[PDB]
Amino acid sequence: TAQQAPKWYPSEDVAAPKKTRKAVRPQKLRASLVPGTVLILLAGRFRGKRVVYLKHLEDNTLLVTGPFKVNGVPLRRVNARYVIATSTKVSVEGVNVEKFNVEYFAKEKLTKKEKKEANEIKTERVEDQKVVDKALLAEIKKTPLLKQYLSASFSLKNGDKPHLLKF
Amino acid sequence: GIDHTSKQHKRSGHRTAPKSDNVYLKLLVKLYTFLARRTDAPFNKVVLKALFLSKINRPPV
Amino acid sequence: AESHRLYVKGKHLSYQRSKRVNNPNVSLIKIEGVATPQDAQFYLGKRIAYVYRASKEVRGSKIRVMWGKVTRTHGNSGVVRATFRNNLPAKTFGASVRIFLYPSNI
Amino acid sequence: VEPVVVIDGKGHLVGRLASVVAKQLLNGQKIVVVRAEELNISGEFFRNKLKYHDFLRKATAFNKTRGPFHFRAPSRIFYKALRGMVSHKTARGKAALERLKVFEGIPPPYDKKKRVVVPQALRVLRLKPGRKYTTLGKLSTSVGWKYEDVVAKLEAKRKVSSAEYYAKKRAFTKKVASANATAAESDVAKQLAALGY
Amino acid sequence: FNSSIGRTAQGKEFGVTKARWPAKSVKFVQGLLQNAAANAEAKGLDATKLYVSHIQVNQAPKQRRRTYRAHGRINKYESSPSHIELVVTEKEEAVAKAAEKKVVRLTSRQRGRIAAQKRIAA
Amino acid sequence: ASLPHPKIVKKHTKKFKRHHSDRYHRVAENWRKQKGIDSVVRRRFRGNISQPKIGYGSNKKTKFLSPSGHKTFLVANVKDLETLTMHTKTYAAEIAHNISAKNRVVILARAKALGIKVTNPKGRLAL
RNA sequence: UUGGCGGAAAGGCCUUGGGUGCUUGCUGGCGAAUUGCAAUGUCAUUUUGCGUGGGGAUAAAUCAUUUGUAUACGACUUAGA
RNA sequence: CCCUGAAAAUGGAUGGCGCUCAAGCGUGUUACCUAUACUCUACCGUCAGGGUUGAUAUGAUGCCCUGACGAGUAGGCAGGCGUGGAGGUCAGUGACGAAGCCUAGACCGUAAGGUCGGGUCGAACGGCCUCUAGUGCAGAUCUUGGUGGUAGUAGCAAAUA
RNA sequence: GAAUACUGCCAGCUGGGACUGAGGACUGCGACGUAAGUCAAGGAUGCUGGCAUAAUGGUUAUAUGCCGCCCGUCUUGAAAC
RNA sequence: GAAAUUGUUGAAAGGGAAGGGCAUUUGAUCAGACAUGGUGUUUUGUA
Ligand SMILES: [Mg+2]
Ligand SMILES: [Mg+2]
Repeated sequence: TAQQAPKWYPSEDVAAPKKTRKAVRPQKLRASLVPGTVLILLAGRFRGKRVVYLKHLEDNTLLVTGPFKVNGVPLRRVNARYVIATSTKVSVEGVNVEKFNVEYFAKEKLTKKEKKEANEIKTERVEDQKVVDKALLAEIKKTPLLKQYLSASFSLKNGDKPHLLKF
Repeated sequence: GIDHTSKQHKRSGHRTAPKSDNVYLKLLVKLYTFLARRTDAPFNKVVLKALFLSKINRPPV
Repeated sequence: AESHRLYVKGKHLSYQRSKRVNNPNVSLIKIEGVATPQDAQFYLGKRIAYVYRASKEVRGSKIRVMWGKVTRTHGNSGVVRATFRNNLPAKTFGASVRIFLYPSNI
Repeated sequence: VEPVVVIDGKGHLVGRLASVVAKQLLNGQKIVVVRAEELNISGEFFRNKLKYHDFLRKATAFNKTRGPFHFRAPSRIFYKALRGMVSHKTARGKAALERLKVFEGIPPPYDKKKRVVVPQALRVLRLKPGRKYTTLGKLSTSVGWKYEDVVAKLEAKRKVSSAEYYAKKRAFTKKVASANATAAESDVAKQLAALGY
Repeated sequence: FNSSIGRTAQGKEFGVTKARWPAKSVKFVQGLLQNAAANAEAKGLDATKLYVSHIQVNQAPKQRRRTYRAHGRINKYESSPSHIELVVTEKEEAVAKAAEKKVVRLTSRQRGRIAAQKRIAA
Repeated sequence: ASLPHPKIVKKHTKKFKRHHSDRYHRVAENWRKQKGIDSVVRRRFRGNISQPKIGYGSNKKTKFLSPSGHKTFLVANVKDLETLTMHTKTYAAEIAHNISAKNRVVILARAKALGIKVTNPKGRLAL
């Protein structure tokens, strides 16, 4: 023989883990996030754009919309750690956001065989967007320059110190 | 750093598990180490320590 | 507009060091604008990216990124300590580096 | 904050300016120093001439050509004082020192740019009134610099051209200030005043 | 192998200062060149595109004699002979083209960005 | 397909080389301790090579494990291979270097039938 | 495109005239999604090569020979359609 | 406090640059920098104290729980790695390629070392339990043999050509 | 007749940041609950995305920052002129 | 058919030595895991 033997073999049975003590209490959001707040998207595809916050979802995410007529941002969910809660506030009472949940946004995950060598939208999503944004823009038309403010992008100029800036 | 008041890592200096390779003696010390562990009698501990001893520490009687 | 910057500029000064022994695991970052630890406490926990270029295209890009975060303040003048997944290559002493505003508390 | 920082060297102290500038280069800021003939060194002119003669004595005995080089221009004196504070024998030190150029006078690349000062190296802010100081151009032409008068003539010409520039700039800014004052006290002016601008 | 040899004007062709005229080496090398050209015409080569593609010289075993030095001593007097080989080839055209396929890996964000560019422009 | 294990950590993945094995050709780079009286390596001066010691020892739950998660077991024939029949998730076979190709195909066939992993299933193979 | 000015390292600054594009000075209409909750998410300038098609111009140096104002050898100074 | 007293030989050293309401001297208050030191955690080893022969399956010198500790020349002891040969065993490997050698190719061990892949090659060799010794090299102005730099260098100039 | 400073205490509340997640059925001490039960109570789980390949990683060469004197020996003392 | 030492080719670096340690960039090179049992038969060689 090349190698002799081990005198004892280790057991192949896998043991069970111990009973954990990590329950899930819900997320306690920061105080500047109330529904109706204008946020600035810090990262993502729509970074630097100002959106309005509607509903706190189940997986600790924030439901936001542009509105899509203003700056082209659709109904979407974002992470609360990737936004800045500005002091600008509009009222979102009169919008029925209880339809949306975590199952409303499903990616329909792709198989490993389908490889995009070189290279669409839900109709339910597009009239849901058209229902909500026409209720938001009626609240936008009350105070002046909000449509222009939401259409314009946010960016840091020379001499802007974010530890001194108030949003 | 520790100001050591004793010698670190020193052996106890008392012989356990006797240096002989006698298999029947090893069976005997197995039996009496069971008895010394669990019968809580001092006799078993005494004879278990006496089983470890060398030849000059076991004079004939 | 003409500006699209959503980060704060900073400079990679040096490693954490004594007079004659350096430690590459902790880098020292000068964030511009801040000149005191009390103002530097705003930037703790923020992500830092060192963004550089290479000749060979790897996965669709010739631009490679090294990620890290701010951990604590350093000294009395607003220099911060930063840790990266892989340490900064030490030829970047004085190189520009980006401090992002996420994870935000505001 | 800036791509290139142009420092007017007039009225500055040599060591304090060099310790500011060396740290700026090691941090990665590009610095150009103009008007190097108007630097100041604290102390008597005779003390600093004696100091330069003590430096000038030092040379390699078996071959003076490989010894310490005693540069005579004020810019090269400043370069010596700054190379003393940069670790110049390493690649990081060389890369730092190639971010610096120091000039006597203000050359035509930089006569149309903006000059700054360093307030923690200014002589009027650092020295007690009454202490004596030197001028680096006077010391340098005492120890062998040949071009003190041609720099003075070029600086006189440049100052004449700059005053001709400044008269037009002052007239234009007085027109702009007049128009801003007359176009103030409108509704947009009062709204900007309420908002802080 | 050029230390302490004389300097000459004929090294200006090669940008050197130290050059010589090793006549015996030239005789042996040009004899081998003639033999290789003969082998090439025997093989049926073009005899006009030939360039010397390979040549190397390395050391043969030494040949030793004796030298007589002062106070009755013996030293060595050794010849250092040579093994020489050379290969002449025809100068051909350009070698090759059509490099590797270089299959690309893109994330979903990169694919969405390329699709967005292709949509947003023509 | 291996047994679950913690993350394998090597405390010192660099090879300990003898001092001046780079300097002299007569000094091989197998590790020898410096017993000299003035040796900077023995005296552990700053900036010199580190020495092997017991603190670099691998974790006992992680020791002798391949990156796949098995322990290598050398095999020479089918009877040596069959000893790992009930221990497939802990051991992986490695055919010895001196086994011929016409026996190697037999060992690979039997290991594929028994579900045993072979760490070198490419030696002496013709294509 | 007209006229100046600038030699310290000018190589830049100012100005005349017309063309053309934009204008968020003010008020409207349409588009954006799917990069799926972030991944620098790629927009800068430095050098070179190879193609087009449009201009522009048609040399010297070295070795070898010679000189001796030079010279260990190199180098130097001369001459030679 | 400063100055005179205060003179040595290569050019020169508060470490250097330099510094003058100091970056000097005396003194006080805070903040800050970092040692293989201290605190907490993980891992390795050592030592100590304990638990555990019950059935099934192995190893009771095993497995497990707890705590503390870790510098080291001369020197002592212990556990291991490697070499030539011998008894036993694997009905071990091998001309479908043993041994050897090369390999900024891979894996394991803290390490001595072990294993594999590729190339070269051509006839024997290995694992484990034990036995034995002419058993491990960088040095000894070590021994024998081979080879460098020096170096295409010193030089190959007495006896008329 | 008060306040405030200074010092000290709270088994007072609360925000940000960094490093660590060892162990592996249950057993213990507790807490909130009338009870069922629940819990932050003898060591990390839940949700999600990208990639599934040289991307992370290993090795090796180079570059950069800081450090690093030639080994063996005698010696109180060796990098030793 | 080893090493010292040498030639050619290839790659790399080089402002008064070279070599080393910790860390990372860059270039080159390379191993491992990627199936798993599975409701299931959308099935062919019908199990
Ligand atoms: Mg002779
Ligand atoms: Mg060696």
